[PDB]
Amino acid sequence: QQIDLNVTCRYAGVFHVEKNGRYSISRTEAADLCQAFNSTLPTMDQMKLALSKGFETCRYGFIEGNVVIPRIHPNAICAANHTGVYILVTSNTSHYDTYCFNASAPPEEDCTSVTDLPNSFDGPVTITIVNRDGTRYSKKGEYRTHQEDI
Repeated sequence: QQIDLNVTCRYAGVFHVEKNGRYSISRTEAADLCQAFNSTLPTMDQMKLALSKGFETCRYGFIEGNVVIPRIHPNAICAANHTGVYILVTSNTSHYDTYCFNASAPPEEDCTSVTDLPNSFDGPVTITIVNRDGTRYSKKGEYRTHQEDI
């Protein structure tokens, strides 16, 4: 088994994780994935502070309670040109990326590489963390606690 996790810089501890290059994370997998990073699903307040420090993506992802895209610059193909924390209102479907919040991260922008998944558990999957600069870390383990996600 192989899982790739592409991660962004952290902004006030908040970062984005995309699994396997496609929208593929359920709400329960999202929480378990953040836990593997010693992190939690961000609150809206945490995500607003991250936005204010420079965080934006062009991908839907879970926070606690909603699915969002943080936007700084208006772009027609990202969140229908909105700025701010854009909240997904209407969708048929259930699988997105996720955001995670690590309280121990630096207070502003941190673009250093992520080099561990400190709270993954014993398991058979090769999990690879891929940073935007291409640097990679891999370990054998598991993070999904719900059978329905596996």
